[PDB]
Amino acid sequence: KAENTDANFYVCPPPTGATVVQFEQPRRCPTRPEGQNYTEGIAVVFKENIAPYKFKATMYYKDVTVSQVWFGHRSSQFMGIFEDRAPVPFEEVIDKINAKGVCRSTAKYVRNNLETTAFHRDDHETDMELKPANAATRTSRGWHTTDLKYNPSRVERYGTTVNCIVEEVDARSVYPYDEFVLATGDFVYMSPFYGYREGSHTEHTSYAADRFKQVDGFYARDLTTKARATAPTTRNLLTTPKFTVAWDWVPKRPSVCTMTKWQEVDEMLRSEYGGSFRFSSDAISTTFTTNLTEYPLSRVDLGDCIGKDARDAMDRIFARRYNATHIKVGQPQYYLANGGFLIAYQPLLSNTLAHLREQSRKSVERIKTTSSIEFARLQFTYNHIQRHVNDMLGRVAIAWCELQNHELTLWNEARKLNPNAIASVTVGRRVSARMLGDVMAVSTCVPVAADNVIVQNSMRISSRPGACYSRPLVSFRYEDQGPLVEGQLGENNELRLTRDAIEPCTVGHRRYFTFGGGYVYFEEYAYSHQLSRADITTVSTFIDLNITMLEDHEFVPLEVYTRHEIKDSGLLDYTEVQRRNQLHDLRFADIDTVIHA
Amino acid sequence: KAENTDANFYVCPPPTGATVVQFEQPRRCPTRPEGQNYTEGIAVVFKENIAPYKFKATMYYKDVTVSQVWFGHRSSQFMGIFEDRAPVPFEEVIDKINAKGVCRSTAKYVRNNLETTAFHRDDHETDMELKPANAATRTSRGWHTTDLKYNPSRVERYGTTVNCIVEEVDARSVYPYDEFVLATGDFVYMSPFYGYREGSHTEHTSYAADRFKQVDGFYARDLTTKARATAPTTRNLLTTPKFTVAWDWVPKRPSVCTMTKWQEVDEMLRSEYGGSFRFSSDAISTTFTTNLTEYPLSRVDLGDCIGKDARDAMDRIFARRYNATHIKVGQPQYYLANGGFLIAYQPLLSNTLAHLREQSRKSVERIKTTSSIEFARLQFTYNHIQRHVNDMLGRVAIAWCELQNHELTLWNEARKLNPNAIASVTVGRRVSARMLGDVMAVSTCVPVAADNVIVQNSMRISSRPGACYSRPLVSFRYEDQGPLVEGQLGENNELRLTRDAIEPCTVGHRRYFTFGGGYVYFEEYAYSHQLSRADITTVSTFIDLNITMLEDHEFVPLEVYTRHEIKDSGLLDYTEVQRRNQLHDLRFADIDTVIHA
Amino acid sequence: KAENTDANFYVCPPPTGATVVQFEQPRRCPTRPEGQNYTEGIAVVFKENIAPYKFKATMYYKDVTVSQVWFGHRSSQFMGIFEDRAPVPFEEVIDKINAKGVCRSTAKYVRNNLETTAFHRDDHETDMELKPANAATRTSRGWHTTDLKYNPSRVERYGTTVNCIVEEVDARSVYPYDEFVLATGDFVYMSPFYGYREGSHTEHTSYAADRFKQVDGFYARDLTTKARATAPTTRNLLTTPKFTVAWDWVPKRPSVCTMTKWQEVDEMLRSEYGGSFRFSSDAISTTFTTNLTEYPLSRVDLGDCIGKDARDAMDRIFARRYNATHIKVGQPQYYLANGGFLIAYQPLLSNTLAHLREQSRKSVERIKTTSSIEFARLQFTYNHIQRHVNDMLGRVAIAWCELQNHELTLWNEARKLNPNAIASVTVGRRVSARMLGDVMAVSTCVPVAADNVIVQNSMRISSRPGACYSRPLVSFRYEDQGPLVEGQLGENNELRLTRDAIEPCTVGHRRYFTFGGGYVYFEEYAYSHQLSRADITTVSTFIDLNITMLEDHEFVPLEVYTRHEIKDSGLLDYTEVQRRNQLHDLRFADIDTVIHA
Ligand SMILES: *[C@@H]1O[C@H](CO)[C@@H](O[C@@H]2O[C@H](CO)[C@@H](O)[C@H](O)[C@H]2NC(C)=O)[C@H](O)[C@H]1NC(C)=O
Ligand SMILES: *[C@@H]1O[C@H](CO)[C@@H](O[C@@H]2O[C@H](CO)[C@@H](O)[C@H](O)[C@H]2NC(C)=O)[C@H](O)[C@H]1NC(C)=O
Ligand SMILES: *[C@@H]1O[C@H](CO)[C@@H](O[C@@H]2O[C@H](CO)[C@@H](O)[C@H](O)[C@H]2NC(C)=O)[C@H](O)[C@H]1NC(C)=O
Ligand SMILES: *[C@@H]1O[C@H](CO)[C@@H](O)[C@H](O)[C@H]1NC(C)=O
Ligand SMILES: *[C@@H]1O[C@H](CO)[C@@H](O)[C@H](O)[C@H]1NC(C)=O
Ligand SMILES: *[C@@H]1O[C@H](CO)[C@@H](O)[C@H](O)[C@H]1NC(C)=O
Ligand SMILES: *[C@@H]1O[C@H](CO)[C@@H](O)[C@H](O)[C@H]1NC(C)=O
Ligand SMILES: *[C@@H]1O[C@H](CO)[C@@H](O)[C@H](O)[C@H]1NC(C)=O
Ligand SMILES: *[C@@H]1O[C@H](CO)[C@@H](O)[C@H](O)[C@H]1NC(C)=O
Repeated sequence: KAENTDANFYVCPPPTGATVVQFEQPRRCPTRPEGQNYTEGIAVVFKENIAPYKFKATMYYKDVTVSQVWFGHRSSQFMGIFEDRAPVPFEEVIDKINAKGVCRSTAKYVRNNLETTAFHRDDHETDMELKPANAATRTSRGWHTTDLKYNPSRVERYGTTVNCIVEEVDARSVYPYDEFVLATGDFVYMSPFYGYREGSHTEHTSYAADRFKQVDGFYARDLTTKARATAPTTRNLLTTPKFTVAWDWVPKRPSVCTMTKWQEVDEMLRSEYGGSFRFSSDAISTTFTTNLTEYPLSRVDLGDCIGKDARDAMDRIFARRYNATHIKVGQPQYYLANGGFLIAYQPLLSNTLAHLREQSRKSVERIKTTSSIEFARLQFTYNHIQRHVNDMLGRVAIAWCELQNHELTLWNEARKLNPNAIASVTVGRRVSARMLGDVMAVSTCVPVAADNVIVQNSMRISSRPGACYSRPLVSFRYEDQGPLVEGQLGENNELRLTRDAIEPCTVGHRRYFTFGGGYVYFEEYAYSHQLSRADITTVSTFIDLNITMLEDHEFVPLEVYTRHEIKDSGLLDYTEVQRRNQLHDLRFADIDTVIHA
Repeated sequence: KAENTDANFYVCPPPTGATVVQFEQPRRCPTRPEGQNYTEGIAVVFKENIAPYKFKATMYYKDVTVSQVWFGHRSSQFMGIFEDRAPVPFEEVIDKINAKGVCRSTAKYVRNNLETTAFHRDDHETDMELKPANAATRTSRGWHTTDLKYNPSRVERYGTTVNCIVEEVDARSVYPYDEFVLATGDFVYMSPFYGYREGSHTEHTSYAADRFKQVDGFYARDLTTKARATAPTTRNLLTTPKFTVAWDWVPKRPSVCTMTKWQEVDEMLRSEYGGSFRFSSDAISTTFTTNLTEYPLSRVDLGDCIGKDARDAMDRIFARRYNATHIKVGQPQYYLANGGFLIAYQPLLSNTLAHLREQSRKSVERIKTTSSIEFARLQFTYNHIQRHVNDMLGRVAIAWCELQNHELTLWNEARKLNPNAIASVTVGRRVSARMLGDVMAVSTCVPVAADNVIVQNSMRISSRPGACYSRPLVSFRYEDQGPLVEGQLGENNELRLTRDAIEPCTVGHRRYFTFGGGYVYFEEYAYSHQLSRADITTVSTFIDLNITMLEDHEFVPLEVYTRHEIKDSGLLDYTEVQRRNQLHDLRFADIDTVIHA
Repeated sequence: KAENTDANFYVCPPPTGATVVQFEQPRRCPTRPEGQNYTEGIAVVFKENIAPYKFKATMYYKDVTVSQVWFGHRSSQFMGIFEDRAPVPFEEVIDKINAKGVCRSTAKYVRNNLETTAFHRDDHETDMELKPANAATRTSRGWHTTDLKYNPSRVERYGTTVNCIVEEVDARSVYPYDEFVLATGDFVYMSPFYGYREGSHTEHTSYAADRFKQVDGFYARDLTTKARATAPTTRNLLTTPKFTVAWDWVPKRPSVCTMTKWQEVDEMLRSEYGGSFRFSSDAISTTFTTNLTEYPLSRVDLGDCIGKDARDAMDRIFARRYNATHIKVGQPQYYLANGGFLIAYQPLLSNTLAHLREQSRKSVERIKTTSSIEFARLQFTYNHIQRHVNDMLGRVAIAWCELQNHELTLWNEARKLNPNAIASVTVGRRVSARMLGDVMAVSTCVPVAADNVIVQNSMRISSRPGACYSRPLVSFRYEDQGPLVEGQLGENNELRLTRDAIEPCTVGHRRYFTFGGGYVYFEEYAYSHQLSRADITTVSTFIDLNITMLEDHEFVPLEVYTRHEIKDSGLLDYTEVQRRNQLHDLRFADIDTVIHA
């Protein structure tokens, strides 16, 4: 009896003609995409120039100090100090300071609608040469005359001081550059590019024309060294109510640029995909997307440095590598990418492939740029990855498809041998199978309880000596009480009624046979025992393939410096001060009490 | 003799019963995961409102200027100018400026604990109408009375000036909004929401109640246009020691919000995975993670705009697309993600699938947000990729497993034909193989030196004319001097002793046979020569599969603007100034010398 | 006739000896890389300390106020208020304020080169105790004496006020820490670490030595609480022209550090690849690249906290997990990664694997750090992904290669059965194939028009009763008028001339046969009809594999806060103010008009 019973039994007769089936034809294997045409080239990326136009100048003024003093016995107290900074008149700058490096001990200027005049020491005007300032770590240059305050003499009236001061400083002007400031925190409400030449008079000024002046062929005389006329300039000279500042007038457009060069890309591969271009600098790990057309520097505001810098850089680069390997291809091309980034691009071709497409590339505004260039480095990554995995996986499907094609060539010859099995496998269920011409006549098989099956001890034929069986005989019943059938066993638990599986008696006749969960054994055509597959050392026909799915992962908010670490980086907080300062009175004083008597 | 000897030889007899082996059964192929259920919906993302509460007001004050002058022959010098900014009294604002647009030529205010009174021109009080300020590019509005300083008349006392000034400015208050400032850099130590209505008196104030006032049904009269009563307001009026500022009192909570709307997401797919939710806006390329529960706006501080804005936006969006395709699903849902981001989410369902889960979603504090939203766009990416590669690779393993299943169906029939080979392959080593029942009796093969093997010139049988051999005869010896065996050759360098491979003599009898590194040839059962595989044009049975592993790549530190490019973007550096300014004295003066006589 | 004609026909004779071919040998399957050796360890990452050295001090000064008043009938006006802040002399700080908490009602100090003396109320010196300031929300502590300004008495001279003020404030010094400032916005041009001990005199000072002092064993007496001598200190005392500030002198190097601890990494796997190291904190999702050598803290400037903090942190961590599982491995190791990031790393080994490599790890400068740590989190990601996909795909190629190896074992036995087909498949074109020894004699097949082919109704043999054909007879012609050949049909549209495919007549003889686009049917060896494959329910032999390529995706510029949202976050804009302020005069005054008479 079927000891090992963790299986099902089947009985498969010759499958009646109907039904008949056919194998699926070879499938059309997919094709590798032609790929993606990339254009090798050099690129330069500009950015919204948030940097203020920087230049240098010179301040000329005098620190006037009028002091009143009250004299008492064995003591003295300041009664009211009046400090002011007054301009050094135009002529006093040209004829006095520049030429000789001197300055009047007197100050004459308009203040509060009147011609006030101050005399140092309250003594007749004496011209006094200038001397370098004192200890000044990390400070631009500066000179002056007076070094001591003047106070009234002993008694029981007033004293005026006049220190002609001149300082070299750093000036900072920002778009639209209609005005600028200094390192002293002093505003100057005139465009640094104001003047007369170049129609500079068009530029902005808040002052009367008589205040401003513009000296031509001006030879500055560097004090201290006393050196002079190193270079002639068109010295602009404005006279503020509090001082007189001057600087070398320079052209606007050439000196400024609303954009700043950010990156020099040696190889910026350019490709089209979806009505846009693709610039991927693998060197920097970045990818930009731009419309198909270019961008005229004409619509740009004061972006003169742009074209200038682009050319210089590119030509510079083309001379390091490409000058031998490749060759230029048309005039510079400019495209604008998302995030407000301007891309200067010059295509390249190696002699190996020795254009018209490059042609036909063609108020005022200004460009804004995103402080974050991550969306691009992201795109870059994704694409380079996606593109890869796709281009790769595709190759698989093809080979696979092709494999299944060749495999069929095998299934064809195979079905000839064991249709009953081959077909059963191709139908995913035990079925009777036989070849009816080129197609296959088939009819399902029938399940049989293993508990109802038992084998005969004899593989021999009492009625036919000399000859024996090739397969031991068996008996079974579908139902729990069903009739008993004299059918012989076939491969893989099939119950072949027709007992025509025979073979002449053989010497040294060992043989194992599939029998339920395990096998059955027979020595010399005589039964032996049943066993489990475990006993028989199993060998595999499969090519192993160990795979592991990519695990998850958490990306936590991570920052190098929180904005608060920045609001603190500022050594001085203008808000902290003014708050505490304008709160000073409230803390240490009462502003509501009135007194009288 | 075996000329081509870059190979090994084997002799395979009928493998003795022991040992016997079995093929590995079909393996259980993995199953596709049910997938990931995504919930379609609309979302809105708020952020820590770092923006200061912005509002407008009006300043009212007078620029008082007392000047002392010393008169000399042919000259005159200011002896001490005293400038001050004094408030314009309450009544003077309501009865004078508002109604008629005028202002007194006199200033009466408390300063340093006393009732000082200033008269413009030192002349009896005259009411003077106000006039718009002068040229003012990029400046809010402003008016005034006086336009010239008043100085003492010729001699050899003092002159007071009074310019009633009023300016429209921009006020800025920040959390907790207990106070605010102006564009003039003037602090006002009172909560902008202070007053009486709405229990505003609860709000913060550093001033006595008599200073502050709150006019009801106030009809402002726009100067210049002289238009008036366009709209009535509850004008708040505070009087600082230096001026009198006023503004329309407004409610707090409605006007402010500690959070600001950042992004309107049309489709924010929501899914659960690992006790958290998944909101992936594929449009923006971002993914947020939130706890399973919601977040009550109750724990929020003054976050009233939140719910308001969320509703407006969502309903707005639902009317563009979803209003036809989908339908709302319950009240708005709010979840908090990592990085301090608040997510407003409203689920959606198309009629095709026409909830309780949405239910059961349920001092004071404030939310902080990370300035970097990259950890999210990272997560988003990773997942969308990982999830893909996994979902894909899985499909492979399955198909593969299935392939190996079907493949077995072939290996079964195949072993019947060339067990000696099929098995040798399944054992990874040359072995003798024969079918013992359903299993396979096997016994390893034996290596034989090729240098010891030589073939016989004759494939014919001198003793048996008419008939010949199907395989030429050979001889060999295992050892270097071992006995010589009369065995015939079998397929693939097997040495079948039993010389029973025969065939009747055939006409036009060409035949090639595997012979060491190459082959051996025989014409008409008579030897010819040996050759190498090279000669025979080889054909492949393999389906090619060209693969390439993803190359490495370097991600270099890349920034659009270094923090230093920012510390410079600021036109004015409060630190640069105050340093140079407070260093001014050290550079151009001595503070250690004392004088007397 | 061939009704279904969407196919081609072929005639295949026994392929003449030439030409002959051979199958491709098994290919050498690739090997799994040994992998990547990772070193488990703990790490700590420092960063460019952009934070200013923070410490506390105390200001001591007096608010002197000299006021002149003009008296008139029924009125009075300030004629000129002179406000000044003067220092509280050294002795007055030690003997008066510290001990008793009092201060002189008089101020004696040098101003404008003279010994001015101020008396509160202009009355003989009286010592006045100090009292806490008034209402002060979010302000450090502060005390004072006077609380009211002093003004001249009724008439028709001057009044001086003296408010001894002392404030606790927050001091801020930045590299090189040669000077510092206060919360009052007051600069102090002396290195906070100046003094005498520790050779502090080396530090920077802009003042004469007599101004600065350094009290030893100083016991501060906390006012209000009047508590004293809680702790003795080396009180530094500098006396600026405007005040006298003091603070506890402390060592420099220990108190400061040009680097700040950023992240404590529990597990920072370290590995080598391409002459550099690999530190991947999977916890944070980050990867750093450093040279093979270390970095001496010797080249570091004032980076003392570094080693200190590194040790504390690490040892701390090693006591939470590793103390039991792993064991320390040598002294701390420091490497510098790109982006200016310093990595403190301590390797680890579990007892399971229980070093020399760790050894041999070995003016002044300072480190700069990138504000963006994304290039790293990028690298991290890419690698972890790339490495995965590679390590995975590889496994495929191998298994695949191996599969094709085993597959051959099948192709060998298969070709024996249907060479004509097997070979045709291996040649990618219909060819005649037969086994010539071990190789295969082959010769291409010939295409034949289907329109020229017709089958015979009889599968029977009139001349040979009892026996019949196994394959119906056919006729055809290559050319459009070519000769008619008596060849029988073979499998797959082959035209086997030799009509030797026979079989005895059979009962119930159904049979289908491939016939052009469809099939042909015969009942009892008598023709029936033709049909299309559609009729016959097709069954597949292929293992399906549904794949999908990863779709594209757009990464749009996305920012949490634009830099402009930051330029606004600042409650006060020093530029806005000074612009409007220094523009005040232009708006409400004329600076070009002169008057006289
Ligand atoms: C780059 O890819 C394009 C896109 O396919 C290729 O253009 C194809 O070229 C082949 C012939 O070489 C043909 O299919 C057509 O001429 C093109 N088809 C398409 C779809 O465009 C191109 O050949 C590739 N490489 C280069 C250098 O041109
Ligand atoms: C979404 O995925 C879940 C997770 O499997 C699915 O829920 C399963 O549904 C199937 C029957 O359709 C069964 O396995 C169980 O009902 C669920 N199993 C698990 C593991 O949850 C769900 O069907 C999927 N789709 C939808 C729209 O529900
Ligand atoms: C980590 O990977 C390296 C690199 O291969 C391994 O070193 C190899 O070890 C095997 C023997 O185990 C041999 O190929 C050589 O000794 C090494 N080859 C190379 C290329 O280096 C190492 O074994 C791996 N793991 C450990 C823990 O050592
Ligand atoms: C590019 O052109 C398209 C129209 O083709 C326009 O919609 C889009 O705004 C342009 N992009 C930029 C960056 O200006
Ligand atoms: C082209 O390349 C070479 C590389 O050595 C470079 O030195 C040179 O400047 C370039 N061309 C010439 C001849 O200048
Ligand atoms: C979410 O809830 C968990 C507990 O379930 C808590 O540990 C965690 O802090 C919460 N996250 C946020 C963002 O508050
Ligand atoms: C629904 O969608 C349509 C789209 O045309 C939109 O115009 C409409 O406002 C929505 N519903 C209605 C009827 O308002
Ligand atoms: C690391 O060392 C290499 C030379 O081996 C040098 O070129 C490079 O500048 C160094 N990197 C850093 C971060 O200093
Ligand atoms: C080692 O690990 C344990 C974990 O419980 C920790 O508590 C302990 O501090 C460590 N070692 C010891 C004994 O302190």
